[PDB]
Amino acid sequence: GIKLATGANALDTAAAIRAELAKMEPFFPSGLKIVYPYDTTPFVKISI
Amino acid sequence: TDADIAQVQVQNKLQLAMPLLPQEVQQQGVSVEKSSSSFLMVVGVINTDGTMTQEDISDYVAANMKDAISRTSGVGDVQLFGSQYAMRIWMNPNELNKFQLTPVDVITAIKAQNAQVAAGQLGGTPPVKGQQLNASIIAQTRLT
Amino acid sequence: MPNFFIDRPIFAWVIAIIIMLAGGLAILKLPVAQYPTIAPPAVTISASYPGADAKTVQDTVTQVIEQNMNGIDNLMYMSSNSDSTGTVQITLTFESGTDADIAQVQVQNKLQLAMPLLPQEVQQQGVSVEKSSSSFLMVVGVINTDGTMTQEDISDYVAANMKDAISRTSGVGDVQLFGSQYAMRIWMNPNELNKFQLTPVDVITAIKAQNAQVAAGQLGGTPPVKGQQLNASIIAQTRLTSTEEFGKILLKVNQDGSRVLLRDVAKIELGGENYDIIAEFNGQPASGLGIKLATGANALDTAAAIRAELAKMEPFFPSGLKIVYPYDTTPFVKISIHEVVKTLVEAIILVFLVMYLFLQNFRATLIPTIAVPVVLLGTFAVLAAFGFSINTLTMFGMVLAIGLLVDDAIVVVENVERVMAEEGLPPKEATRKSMGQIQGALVGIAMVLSAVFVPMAFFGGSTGAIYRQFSITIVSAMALSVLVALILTPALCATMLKPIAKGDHGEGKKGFFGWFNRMFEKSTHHYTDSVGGILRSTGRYLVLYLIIVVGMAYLFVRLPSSFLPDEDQGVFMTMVQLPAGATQERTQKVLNEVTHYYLTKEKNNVESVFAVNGFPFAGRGQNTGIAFVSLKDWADRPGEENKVEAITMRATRAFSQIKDAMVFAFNLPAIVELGTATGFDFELIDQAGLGHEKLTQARNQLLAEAAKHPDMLTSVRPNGLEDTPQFKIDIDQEKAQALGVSINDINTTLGAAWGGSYVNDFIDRGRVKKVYVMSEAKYRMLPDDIGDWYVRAADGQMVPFSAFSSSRWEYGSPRLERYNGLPSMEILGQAAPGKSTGEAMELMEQLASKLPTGVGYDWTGMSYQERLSGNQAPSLYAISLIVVFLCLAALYESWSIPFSVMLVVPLGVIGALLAATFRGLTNDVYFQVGLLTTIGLSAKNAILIVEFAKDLMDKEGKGLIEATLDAVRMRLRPILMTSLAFILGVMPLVISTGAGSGAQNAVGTGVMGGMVTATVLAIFFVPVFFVVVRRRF
Amino acid sequence: PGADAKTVQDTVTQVIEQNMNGIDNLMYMSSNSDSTGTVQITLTFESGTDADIAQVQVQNKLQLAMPLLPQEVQQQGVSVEKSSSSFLMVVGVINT
Amino acid sequence: EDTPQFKIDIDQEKAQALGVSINDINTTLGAAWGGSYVNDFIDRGRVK
Amino acid sequence: ERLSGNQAPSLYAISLIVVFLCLAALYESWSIPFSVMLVVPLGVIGAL
Amino acid sequence: LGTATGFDFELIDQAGLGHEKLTQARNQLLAEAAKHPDMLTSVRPNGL
Amino acid sequence: GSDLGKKLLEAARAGRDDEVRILMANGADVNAADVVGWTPLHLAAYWGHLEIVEVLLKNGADVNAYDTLGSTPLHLAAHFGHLEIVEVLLKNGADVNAKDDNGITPLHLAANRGHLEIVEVLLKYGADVNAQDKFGKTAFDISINNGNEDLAEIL
Ligand SMILES: CO[C@H]1/C=C/O[C@@]2(C)Oc3c(C)c(O)c4c(O)c(c(C=O)c(O)c4c3C2=O)NC(=O)/C(C)=C\C=C\[C@H](C)[C@H](O)[C@@H](C)[C@@H](O)[C@@H](C)[C@H](OC(C)=O)[C@@H]1C
Ligand SMILES: CCCCCCCCCCCCCCCCCCCC(=O)O[C@H](COC(=O)CCCCCCCCCCCCCC)COP(=O)(O)OCCN
Ligand SMILES: CCCCCCCCCCCCO[C@@H]1O[C@H](CO)[C@@H](O[C@H]2O[C@H](CO)[C@@H](O)[C@H](O)[C@H]2O)[C@H](O)[C@H]1O
Ligand SMILES: CCCCCCCCCCCCO[C@@H]1O[C@H](CO)[C@@H](O[C@H]2O[C@H](CO)[C@@H](O)[C@H](O)[C@H]2O)[C@H](O)[C@H]1O
Ligand SMILES: CCCCCCCCCC[N+](C)(C)[O-]
Ligand SMILES: CCCCCCCCCCCC
Ligand SMILES: CCCCCCCC
Ligand SMILES: CCCCCC
Repeated sequence: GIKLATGANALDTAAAIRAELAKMEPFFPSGLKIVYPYDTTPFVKISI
Repeated sequence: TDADIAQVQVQNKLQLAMPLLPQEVQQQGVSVEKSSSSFLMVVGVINTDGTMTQEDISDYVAANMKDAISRTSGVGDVQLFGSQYAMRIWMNPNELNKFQLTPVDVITAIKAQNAQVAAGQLGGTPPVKGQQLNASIIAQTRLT
Repeated sequence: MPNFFIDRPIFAWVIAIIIMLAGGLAILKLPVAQYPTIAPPAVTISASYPGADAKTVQDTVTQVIEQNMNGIDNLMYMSSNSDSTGTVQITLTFESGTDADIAQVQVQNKLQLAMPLLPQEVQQQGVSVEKSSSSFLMVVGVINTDGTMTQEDISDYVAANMKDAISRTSGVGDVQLFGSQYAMRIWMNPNELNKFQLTPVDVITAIKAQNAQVAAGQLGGTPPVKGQQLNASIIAQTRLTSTEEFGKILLKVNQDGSRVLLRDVAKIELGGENYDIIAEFNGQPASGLGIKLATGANALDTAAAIRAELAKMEPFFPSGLKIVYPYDTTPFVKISIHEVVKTLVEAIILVFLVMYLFLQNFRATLIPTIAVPVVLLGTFAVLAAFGFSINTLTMFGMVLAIGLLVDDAIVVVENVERVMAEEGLPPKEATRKSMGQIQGALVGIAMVLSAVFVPMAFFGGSTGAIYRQFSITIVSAMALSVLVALILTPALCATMLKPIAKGDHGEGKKGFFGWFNRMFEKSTHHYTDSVGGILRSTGRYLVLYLIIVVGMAYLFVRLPSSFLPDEDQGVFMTMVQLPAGATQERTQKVLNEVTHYYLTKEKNNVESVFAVNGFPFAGRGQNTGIAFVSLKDWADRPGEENKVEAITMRATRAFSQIKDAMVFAFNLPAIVELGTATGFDFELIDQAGLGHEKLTQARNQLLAEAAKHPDMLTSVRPNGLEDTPQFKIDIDQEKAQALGVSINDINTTLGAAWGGSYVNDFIDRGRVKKVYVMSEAKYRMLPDDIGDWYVRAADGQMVPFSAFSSSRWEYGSPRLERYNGLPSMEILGQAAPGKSTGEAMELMEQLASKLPTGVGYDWTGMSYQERLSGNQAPSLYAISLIVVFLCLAALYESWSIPFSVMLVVPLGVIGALLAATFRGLTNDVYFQVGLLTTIGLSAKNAILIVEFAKDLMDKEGKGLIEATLDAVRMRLRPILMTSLAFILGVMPLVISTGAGSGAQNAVGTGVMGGMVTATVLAIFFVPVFFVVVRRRF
Repeated sequence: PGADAKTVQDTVTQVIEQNMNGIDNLMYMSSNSDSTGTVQITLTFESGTDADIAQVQVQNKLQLAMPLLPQEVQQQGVSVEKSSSSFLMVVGVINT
Repeated sequence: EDTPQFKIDIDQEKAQALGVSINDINTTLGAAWGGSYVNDFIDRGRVK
Repeated sequence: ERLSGNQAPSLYAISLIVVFLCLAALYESWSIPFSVMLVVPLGVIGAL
Repeated sequence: LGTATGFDFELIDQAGLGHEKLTQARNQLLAEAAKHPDMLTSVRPNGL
Repeated sequence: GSDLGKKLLEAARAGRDDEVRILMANGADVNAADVVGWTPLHLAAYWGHLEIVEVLLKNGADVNAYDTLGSTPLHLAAHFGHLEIVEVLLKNGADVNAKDDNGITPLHLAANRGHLEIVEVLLKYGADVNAQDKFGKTAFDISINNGNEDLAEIL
């Protein structure tokens, strides 16, 4: 459950989080998968 | 209000109250954060093979993913929707009373036998004239 | 605007006076430094666990602190290392442009909350949070010559009588003591302890109880009994002050009546806190003071104040104490400023001689002698407003811009002198006509030049910070030069210039000047006859131009790349690495031979040798040591053979004979926080909890695979230490419980005697110092001495260590590295000759994909910044060309004509590359910025030719060849004058041999060679570019 | 607590004062050492200085002196606050 | 101004001979003559 | 108070120069500002 | 910012009455708020 | 020491088979030991370099070489589960009942680490199952303290 820092950009932080998750993915155990059940940033990206 | 300065002011006052707080609270870790009230996003982690249980996934997420995400700029707070593994010692009061032992003896033996000891060195400084051996001494280490 | 200031010369003078006053005020209040803040903000958390191994420090201190480094803004990466000397260094590097005070306070606050999670020994020692900077203003050495003080005695005197006064000196930001102040050392004896049934635990218990501050209270304190007349504070037990008081500490009283004191079981003396470092300066004991320059402080003023403060302490120094200066950046800064000021004054003198050779009147020669210093002074006022500092980068930025500053003054004055000689107009009316011909061109030139240097400031990282210094300095000087040429110069030309008759071209004069005018007018006609013939066969010169473009493209690849040229700063390093497991005494034998080499074979060049045994570099163990060689002045070391590069290669070759010791010498970089060019900083991360031994095998696999490609990778070496043999001692819990020996008592006896235990504080001569309990050297060297330690059991019996312990030899790391919270192995290397850095990194990534499962990788430091700097490079070059084209399209009112000007770029670069290739110089930042000032000045000359040729076709209705031949004839004299003074102005920089010549040669050669071709080629190629472009379109 | 003015100055005041070097826009620094155990080091900065940034810079320099201070002083806690010498007002409370 | 102060010298040899702990001497002197802060309590809903 | 008095002469010196230069630029002359600046002592005598 | 018609009230204990007394005052207020459905709707505590 | 002798210690520790082979041809000292008393065979048995152990034993290396603490290469091969090296060393005359300065046999080290295959080879070569260390602990006493059910059946 990621909480955005005070004054930080929502889209820039979400992009940085996804870039960090990408570095972990090649070293995941058998069957491990990242899903996104809650994300407020795709709405900002699409509506704009 | 500059959130960086607001956190520094709150932290400065907390440092004064920290020694007054119980030792159990201090060892747990007091945190000061400048995060928003709502969740920016929730990064779910599942196992499509079924190899790992809910507890196993929660441990992997905390031990290999949480710390790096918490250090990411713009991330005020990270809430682990589970728990990192911990060496659980599940006491039995029937077995403890059988051998005349208490939870206090268990804590004492765990503190004494699960310890990372600074043993020193062989031929350490200031050394003698004519010393040829220099090696670190390795005493008890944290149990794995 | 020029017409407004032609009629109003006093207004123009008032503007120039204000610019001079603002520039003069800025010169006095501008901070002077060697180099500005270039490296990104880095914060280093340093902690100490006395007597602990690398794994103990990592698993109890490093991991805990790393786990709590969360919620900190603008963090890029976090490297850390735990070594066998009980030391951890957690460096957090932040994004460039982050408030370093905020970054440090955010790291410090997170460490304060993580503090209750660290061991009691680490909390007692304390953890310090500092700003990572190897940029010392100077290193002040304190030596003993009469052999009365040891290295610990000197360090104590400095800490209590010098450090505080040096810290309070004007402009001193930080003082680092290279040594340890006194510490009450309790050298325990196990034979004496066992005799009276005592253990190191009893020693610690007695010192803690008998050496402590006790709160007692008050006599007649509130609430008092009504009628109290006396109120006094009560003092009960204070901290001990002398060794005699520590020796008199009562441990126990025998049954017969005799007392057991601390002096009976231990040797009490005032020693040092840390004995791991042996510092020597020319064979005699020494201590140091790492002084750093404060933010916004003057380096030349601070160094003078430090020496003045040291002179005040001179009559108070003990017998034999001497102050030496092994490292000082101040003489380098003093020369870096003086050589710039010398070149700026020489340029004015040369411009005076060039103006008087052609124009031949003292009234004209005074105009650039006024305009140039006004522009130069004004640049300092803009630098002060932009928060900049007087440093090597900003000082050489003005030297590179001197060609643009003198050109603006020459272009205006010459045009007025030409209009007066061709029409006979009075100085005021001729200035209005002359300014009308070049005012639009000067404004257009300012826009084109802005489009060349402004995008250079938008680079990122350390490279971007270096380019920013040159961009702002050159853009500010160029903008003020155009402002002065449009405001001050037209006023000076209309009021100071002498009238010239129509037709008077100076040919009617007598003497040398009369001959020079007749020779120059004949050469001017010969120039037009040559240009006319060149315009008949333009096709031949188009092919000849393509040969120049091909030659430029070839020489660009065949030029070695670099950031800053390595200069003879006067000092160099010498690394001494003995085999894994060598003692401190064995490292001193090698250091003495290294010191003997510099004081015998190189005694004519070497001034002093700072042999620091156990230096923090390479795990700061007993098997490492450095030799900081300080040389004599550059005047006392003439020739290439007496320079750092030659001395280093001779020393490395001589030290190869020293067997069982890896001794090699190397020069220090221009900027310590840059490392090397064409080199990489790789990190081998453990992303699956594989372990240390598994990560070592993976590193060896990658290292062997890198060796299989010598054509792309060279010098791929790990930046860490190999596993060493360690003494694993196992305490049997069964035997310890059977005998009645406490486990804590065993670990305390083993830890305090073999590693040293920090008990508490004491007061030595009004100074708070540490108290350490440790075994005497005689009883803690070999595994046999383990069994000589007896621990008292609950029944009172003394049980030796050999009864409850078994020991074996095993391998373990003396330095564990961790990158971004995960275990890592840092790997250094560089690209092979001919291959780019991007090619070497790409191969490293390909070889990393073949490593075992769980072994990851990442780029750190210079590699991390080179990844993001290379992405911005194509866009910044493209924006420069687009804006340059657009500025010319608006000036000329054409979409095709701007191409004639843009074709002069390779004309100035071909000479710069030829001058650097024939000399042996590299493509450094001075050469890259010097290339832009050559391109800019050649385009400045081409703009004035194309503008004159177009206006002759548009207004006078002349033909293409007719107007082109007239334009080159008019612009021949101002082009020949600027080049003659600029080439002679940068001539002393090329021939600079001594002090700070590494930067002067890069600035000088890259400009002199470039200007020679950008003058000889442009005068014949520019008319071709204009004719070919206008015929094509 | 319980330490006299001489011990308080030698073990606490001097240690913090020697680390307050090179702070931006520093005018002067006055410090008191009470016989009770109180230490009060006031650092006055030039007019126009960001008082918040000044507090941050002082707090960073205090971190270097914190390890050398006694454990009894660290148990009380060291505070770094922005200071003013005079009272805006005094609000008295009486019981009629 | 300089104020007079009461200096007490605890004899370590005499205290150890009688069996009196130095920690108990320092606690007895400090708690009685200066006042010792033992712990906290709740006075009408507020920790004191 | 000490700083106020030390900067005082430098304050009057730059103010006189700025006014003089402003008058020279506005009225395009050297005699005009110089004759106007001679009136400063006539005012300062009354202020004192 | 809110939910347009929602309000956030805070019942404070300013006399050391205790938790049991504060609960009784909250219940009294909640009963009186229910008696006015024409103005106050969904008035409930945000605690356990 | 020697220039080639110290190079052999680094080659046997890293596992450079080609460097060891060239050093054998040039006459590098096989009985060269470091500060702690470890010969190239000790380092090869500790780091698990099977081919290097065979090359060293072929060039007359002391199979029963003991360090400053009485530990032999068989102790290191059995303690770190290098089954192939344990058999190679035992074939070349390694003392199966070798006791270090603590009275610990290679069987005690293999039993503590739980190496069933190594314990079986050791017992086959005649390892004393009733061997006691300095504390009187046999390999069976170690197996029951660790909780190795499979190892307790063998012992
Ligand atoms: C260009 O860089 C050079 C000098 C910079 O100038 C200085 C002033 O700036 C330094 C910085 C920015 C470091 O990070 C250093 C470093 O990490 C070192 C050592 C020393 O030891 C150093 O000496 C420095 C060092 C400097 O003197 N390595 C270590 O601590 C560790 C834990 C292991 C080292 C292992 C070997 C022995 C080492 O890898 C060796 C093979 C070389 O690669 C280096 C000595 C480089 O020499 C060369 C000539 O290539 C330097 C990094
Ligand atoms: C804190 C420390 C600060 C240190 C610096 C102090 C600041 C300096 C203050 C400014 C000083 C300027 C002095 C200028 C004097 C010029 C000579 C004056 C002669 C004069 O009065 O003739 C005027 C015009 O002169 C003319 O017609 C010819 C004059 C030509 C223009 C001026 C050229 C000389 C200026 C050189 C300045 C160099 C300054 C160096 C710092 C009057 O004639 P009118 O206009 O009343 O006519 C009326 C009919 N129409
Ligand atoms: C006129 C137009 C052209 C302008 C070019 C000239 C200005 C360029 C230099 C910038 C000013 C240099 O900065 C100024 O120099 C003086 C020396 O003269 C320095 O003065 C310092 O230098 C030396 C260093 O050993 C000391 O002996 C001296 O005690 C110390 O104060 C100061 O650090 C600074 O006040
Ligand atoms: C290594 C030695 C190099 C020699 C010097 C080269 C310097 C480079 C600067 C360019 C000088 C060009 O010099 C100039 O060339 C042109 C050729 O187009 C000559 O022009 C002459 O030959 C050309 C070609 O046959 C005719 O079209 C033209 O009618 C005729 O006048 C000029 O008479 C000469 O002055
Ligand atoms: C030196 C301070 C700025 C001076 C400004 C004065 C400008 C007045 C110009 C008046 N005029 C255009 C008529 O000459
Ligand atoms: C009378 C026409 C004069 C032409 C003025 C052109 C000014 C050039 C500036 C180009 C930058 C946008
Ligand atoms: C009519 C144009 C006047 C320009 C004045 C410039 C002042 C800096
Ligand atoms: C386009 C500007 C480039 C500057 C030199 C790298």
